[PDB]
Amino acid sequence: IDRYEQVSKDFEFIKI
Amino acid sequence: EDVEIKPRGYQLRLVDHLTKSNGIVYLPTGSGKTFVAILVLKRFSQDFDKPIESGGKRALFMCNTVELARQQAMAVRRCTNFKVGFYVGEQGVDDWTRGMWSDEIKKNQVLVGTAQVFLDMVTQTYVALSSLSVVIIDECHHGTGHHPFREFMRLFTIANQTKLPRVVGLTGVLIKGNEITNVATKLKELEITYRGNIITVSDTKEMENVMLYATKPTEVMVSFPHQEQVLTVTRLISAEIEKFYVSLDLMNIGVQPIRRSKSLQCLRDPSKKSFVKQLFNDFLYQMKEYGIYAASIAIISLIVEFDIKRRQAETLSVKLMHRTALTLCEKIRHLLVQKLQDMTYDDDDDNVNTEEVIMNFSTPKVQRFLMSLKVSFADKDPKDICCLVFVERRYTCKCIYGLLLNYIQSTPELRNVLTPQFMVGRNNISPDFESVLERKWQKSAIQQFRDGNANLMICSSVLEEGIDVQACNHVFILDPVKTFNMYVQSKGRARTTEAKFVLFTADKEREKTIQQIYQYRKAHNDIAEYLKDRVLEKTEPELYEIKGHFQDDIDPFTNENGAVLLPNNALAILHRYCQTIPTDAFGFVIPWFHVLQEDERDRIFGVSAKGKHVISINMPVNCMLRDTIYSDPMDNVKTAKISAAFKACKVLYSLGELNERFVPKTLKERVASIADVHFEHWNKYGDSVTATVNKADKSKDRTYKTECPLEFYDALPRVGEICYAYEIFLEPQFESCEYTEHMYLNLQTPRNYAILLRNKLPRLAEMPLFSNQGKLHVRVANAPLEVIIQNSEQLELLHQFHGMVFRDILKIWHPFFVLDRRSKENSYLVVPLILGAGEQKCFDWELMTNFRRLPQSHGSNVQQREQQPAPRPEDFEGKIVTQWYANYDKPMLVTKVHRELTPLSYMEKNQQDKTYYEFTMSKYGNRIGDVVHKDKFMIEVRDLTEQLTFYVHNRGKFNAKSKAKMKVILIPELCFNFNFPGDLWLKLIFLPSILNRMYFLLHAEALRKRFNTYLNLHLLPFNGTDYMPRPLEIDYSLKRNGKVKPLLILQKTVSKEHITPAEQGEFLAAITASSAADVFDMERLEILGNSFLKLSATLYLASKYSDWNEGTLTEVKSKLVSNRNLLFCLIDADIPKTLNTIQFTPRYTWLPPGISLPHNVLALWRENPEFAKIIGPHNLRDLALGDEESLVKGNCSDINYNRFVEGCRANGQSFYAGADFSSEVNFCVGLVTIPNKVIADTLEALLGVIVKNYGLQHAFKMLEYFKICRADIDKPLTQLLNLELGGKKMRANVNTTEIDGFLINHYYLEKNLGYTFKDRRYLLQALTHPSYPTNRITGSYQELEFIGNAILDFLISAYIFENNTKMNPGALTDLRSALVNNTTLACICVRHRLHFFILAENAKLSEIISKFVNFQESQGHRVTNMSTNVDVPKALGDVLEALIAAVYLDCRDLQRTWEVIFNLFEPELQEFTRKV
RNA sequence: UGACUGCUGAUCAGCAGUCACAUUGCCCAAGUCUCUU
RNA sequence: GAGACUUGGGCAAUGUGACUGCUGAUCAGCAGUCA
Ligand SMILES: Nc1ncnc2c1ncn2[C@@H]1O[C@H](COP(=O)(O)OP(=O)(O)O)[C@@H](O)[C@H]1O
Ligand SMILES: [Mg+2]
Repeated sequence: IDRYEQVSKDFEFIKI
Repeated sequence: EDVEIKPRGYQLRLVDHLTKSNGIVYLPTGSGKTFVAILVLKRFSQDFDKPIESGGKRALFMCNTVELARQQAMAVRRCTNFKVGFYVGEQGVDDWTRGMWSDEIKKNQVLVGTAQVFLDMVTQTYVALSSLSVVIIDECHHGTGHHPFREFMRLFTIANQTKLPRVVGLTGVLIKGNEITNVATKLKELEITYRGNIITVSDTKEMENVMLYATKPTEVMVSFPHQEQVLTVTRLISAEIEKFYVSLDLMNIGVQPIRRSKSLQCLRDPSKKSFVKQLFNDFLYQMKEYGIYAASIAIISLIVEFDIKRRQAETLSVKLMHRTALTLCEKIRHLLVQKLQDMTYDDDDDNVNTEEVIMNFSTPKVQRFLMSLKVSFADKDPKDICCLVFVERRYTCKCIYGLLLNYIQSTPELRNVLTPQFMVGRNNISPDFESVLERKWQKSAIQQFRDGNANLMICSSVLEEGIDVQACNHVFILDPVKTFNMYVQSKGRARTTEAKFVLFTADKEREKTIQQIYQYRKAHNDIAEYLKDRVLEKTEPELYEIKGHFQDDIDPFTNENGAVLLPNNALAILHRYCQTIPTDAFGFVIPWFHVLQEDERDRIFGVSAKGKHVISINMPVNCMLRDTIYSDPMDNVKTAKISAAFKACKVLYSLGELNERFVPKTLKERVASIADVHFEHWNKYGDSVTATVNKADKSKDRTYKTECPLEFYDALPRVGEICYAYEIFLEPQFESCEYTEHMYLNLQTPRNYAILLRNKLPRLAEMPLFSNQGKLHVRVANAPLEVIIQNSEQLELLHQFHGMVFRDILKIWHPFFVLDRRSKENSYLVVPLILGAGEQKCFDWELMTNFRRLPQSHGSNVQQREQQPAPRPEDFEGKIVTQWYANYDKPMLVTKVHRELTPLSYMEKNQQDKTYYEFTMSKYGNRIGDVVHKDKFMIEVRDLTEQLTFYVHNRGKFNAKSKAKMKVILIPELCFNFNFPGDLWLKLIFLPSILNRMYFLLHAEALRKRFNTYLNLHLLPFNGTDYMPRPLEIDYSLKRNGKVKPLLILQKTVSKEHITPAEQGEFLAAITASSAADVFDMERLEILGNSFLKLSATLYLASKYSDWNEGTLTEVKSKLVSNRNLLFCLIDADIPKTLNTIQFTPRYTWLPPGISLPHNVLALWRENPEFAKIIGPHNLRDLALGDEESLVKGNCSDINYNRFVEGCRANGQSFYAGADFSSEVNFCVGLVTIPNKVIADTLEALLGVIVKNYGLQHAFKMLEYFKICRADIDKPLTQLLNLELGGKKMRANVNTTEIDGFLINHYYLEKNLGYTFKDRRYLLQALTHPSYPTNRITGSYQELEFIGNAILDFLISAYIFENNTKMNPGALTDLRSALVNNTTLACICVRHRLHFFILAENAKLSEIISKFVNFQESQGHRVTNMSTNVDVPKALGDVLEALIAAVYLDCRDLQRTWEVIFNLFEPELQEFTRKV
């Protein structure tokens, strides 16, 4: 792959 | 400070519950349960002040870790008035004794420490369970199974059930692990193990709401996508690590210890080879988990740790391994950072560019973590942040700490707000990112967090319990939750309001985390329901179930005296004992276990043993348990190991290794039993051998009361009684010349003087005496002429003549001297004699009746001189005169007269142009006027010498002044003449120099007779009545003014017919201390006495104890030959008062025999020693007693006594108030001070003189006389002959030709040793180093070297005494110490190539010997004699020392031992005997 | 349909072994500093 | 000799995770035999 997949610029701190 | 610490309601309820009965408190963390424990401790203060023996109890407080213990100790110290103790294993409690233990327990009302230490100190009966009031434990959830908390709780049942102390536990989480299913069984287990119910708050309206100020956090979970593919760099690095690991096993190093799995079933790898594998396997995990940047950071840590290990590598092989590891690590780092630097240029914001590339080169988990960090703190004030980070691996803490540092520095906003820090468990990681020891740190990370110096705190699973930290408002977890207890603790860290609890999970593993977190929550809810809704049960003190929970273990063995050994503590106890075995560095301090297969199980043990396992223990060879201990047939291998260790420990205690309290004993405890066995005589002096304070006065000297020999005590002749007189002859021993006739002719005159005693005298030796003009030898008549005093007046006149001799004719007199009339010590007499009828010699009666008082040389003027009768030459021939007109002091012997010379005649010399008459008138005629006779005879005269101690041997011709002195010629009528016979004066000038030597030859002969009679050899024709004394010997060795030659002492040892009589002079030599400065000294026998005493003590200890280790035997042996012990065992024998130490100057340091102090003065002196010690020579010299009282009355006048007492009392406050005078006035009162060193020296001198003549065997009887080696009365002959023929036991009853396997090619050893062993057990036992597990049929070398040292030392000392007869003893001791040096032994061992055949398994010492032998070969087996090699290996000299004793014990022939010792010492002995 | 075997999978419990990780403790001994022979 | 801290080694203890071996139970199916 030679690189890391850039994760989404945004994500949710979901409440359990 | 307690008023502001006012308790809350729930705390009161909890304390009230825990006081009534034992229980386990359960509240969420931060509720103040430790404060509850403080109050509980306060509730038992009713008996904390009373001492233990009076019924006082001490509080006990114990915690699982040292940090929690320290924090709670500080808290209780500040919050209580009790003196808080501290009892931990990190403060050095290992080597405590009962003293400080008892005083610490007495002084500290509350005790704090770890678990194992408290277990040890309660098992060893320092304090009983009945001696405590309340015991408080914390974090009880660790205390299950075999944890020390459970073991401590077990002791409550085994002890007195009544009056049992209260116990309560502290915990916030009650169950540890993922087995939380069916919480009821674990709740019951914890409530029964600690014999107490679990309690919790039960009404949310008033308790839970109030305590919930420790508010629960808010759960937050962030998901990240999985890793879709792996990179090229990771797999390339792993491929390199593959061949790295391959070469690691390919890399061959020295022998290493053997490690196997915990069940002893699989073969493991050495720890030093597996640490690198563990490090690289953690690095690979870091790479695969946290990203390539994390690996770039962590390879630096690998560099750091590998560099530290390479610096600290003991052996070159370890250094090579760590160097290869460092090279591979550096290659990995370069290859990894190449990729980073190939893309750290994507944009022009330099440091923000670094931030962006870190974001790019980070795994989705760490990427999400970084985004959470950025968006969480909102770039607020740095003091507004309180966050914690938990990761599993220890190295992950430092890795993510470095990543956070770099990223924060790379952030524009977070740079000014965030500062990271990392800590790990107690196995701390090197915090530096560069070379070791950057700086001396002084502030702990926990202290940084508490002080507010940091807001982020990276940590492993070390930060859940114990550490007191402020309530964080953020918690982040980077790795999935593993255990329920860790979850509860980590979520309990976030205690303040609005706290953030964040945990990270992967996408497709999100649901598993969801289910596990709800199971944890449901388990907590079920625990709460169980506690709240349970039946109203009591404390549950059900003994049946309590016992039913415990019996599964082996029954705890308690011995007598109340001590107890826990089977679960058996491994620790046994290993602690085994480490105490003496070693080099390692010495195999671990017991080698071995499990047995089923065939052995049903071969040895019962029919039941097919399934149950059996394990065998092999104790190290340096332990007397040479056999093996078999384990009980047990269910599983772990309990089988426990049983084996427990039984081995019980056997070891049965053999006395473990003490009364199950702790292994050391030299301090070993010598305690032997104290009253060999050192009982110290008790009569009060002190003891174990009393180290008794050595505080080692260097000081001691005083003694001297006494004359029995031949002199009460030897005064009495009127009308049989009295014997001994004629003294002073034979010249030189060629007479013109400078010697004046004394040569007079001394050989038939007239002489005799010493007269009522008692009889034994035959005495011939003395050497050195006059300044010739050599003199003096003899005493064997047959004493006997006369009986028929007239008391004759005896009186003899007595005043004897007094006048010392008073005037030698001027050996003081004004305080008084004629000793009484018959007492030294009260003999000196009598002049003249020829009688035929060979018979009688009294020179006219001589004594004429010279009662010395004539006075009156100065006569010519007016007076002209009316006295004219001089007539025969009246002056052979007389003594004095040149009064020139100097009224000099005596002057008239050797001849010049009847052909007149005063008118010309002077012979120095005024040859002029005459005697006018010469006298020139200088002396002014005061004397004219002279009567101008034409009469002249007299040529010679002067007497003024020397007084004729012991020194220097000689020479005084040609500068003798020619002028021998020509001295005087006028007859001018110089006053005493008309005294010059021969008699010329003989008595030497008299004190003879009397002093006889006064000690009598002692020597009387001691020799006693020693011979005790040995029962006095009946032999060479001794007893038929003994012929021999003349003394001059010591020219001193400077102070083919086949080996058989050794004489050993030659006479085997053959009793080679004995020779003991000489009186040889005893006198050992009597005369070197301080007295005689022609011969005692130091020559002292070294052999020391050698023989050490040899005999060593052999006696070896025969007495063949089981104890060499260390205690060596220290006891050194204690036996200690000079203080020799002092204490020689004082009883009454030897010191017989010695010769002081100088002999009669004018100032010697007391005349027949003259002493006044009787009343002596009575006063000896009545009050305190009053006597403050009297100096001047005080005695103050008076000048008249003739009557001093001579005839033999006392002092009453007014004279008054002047003595008044002067002494005045001097009590005079300038000399408090000064010491005993250093010079003791010689007049028969007292002397002798160094204890001299006492030990003379003890050894007597032993040496006995040994060198009577053989080794007889001297052992003399050691019995000195009660050193107490005789075993059952078998006394073992102290006589078996001392050199003993030392072995039944160990030789087992044998096989298998020994040749251990002795690989020992034929070369025989060839290069010369000796041919009859038994090979001795050689094998000598060659086995204690670090050797391969062999068990034999023993170690220690208990052979113990004897070999003594044997080699004794033979070397005997040889140097015999052959080296021309060199000083002061250098002889140095030569002996050089011949016994360990480096010389190592050189001898390696020269003959004895290093090959040593049996040892220890890599470091093996490499030491390897680096030694090559250097020695480079020296060509010729050590400069010491060579500055790396380090001498003690073992090389040790094995030679052991082989010496093995060779001796093989044949018991000391001659063979001397032969082999000489064969191995020939070149070194020849070199050293030439130069020390 | 029952009895029973053979095959095989799944769930669950228990024991034992291997490998790795985490925390806690004792012991021996070394280094330097200070007290100090 | 002692106190502070660091270095170094050995053993014991708690818990999780992974793989294997074995026993017991439960569920299910197939194939084969009898009733
Ligand atoms: N009733 C109280 N009175 C005064 N201070 C209290 C009280 N309860 C708790 N505290 C304080 O709160 C802190 C709680 O810390 P700690 O005792 O470690 O909690 P826990 O033992 O529940 O983990 C203590 O330092 C204590 O000083
Ligand atoms: Mg706390």
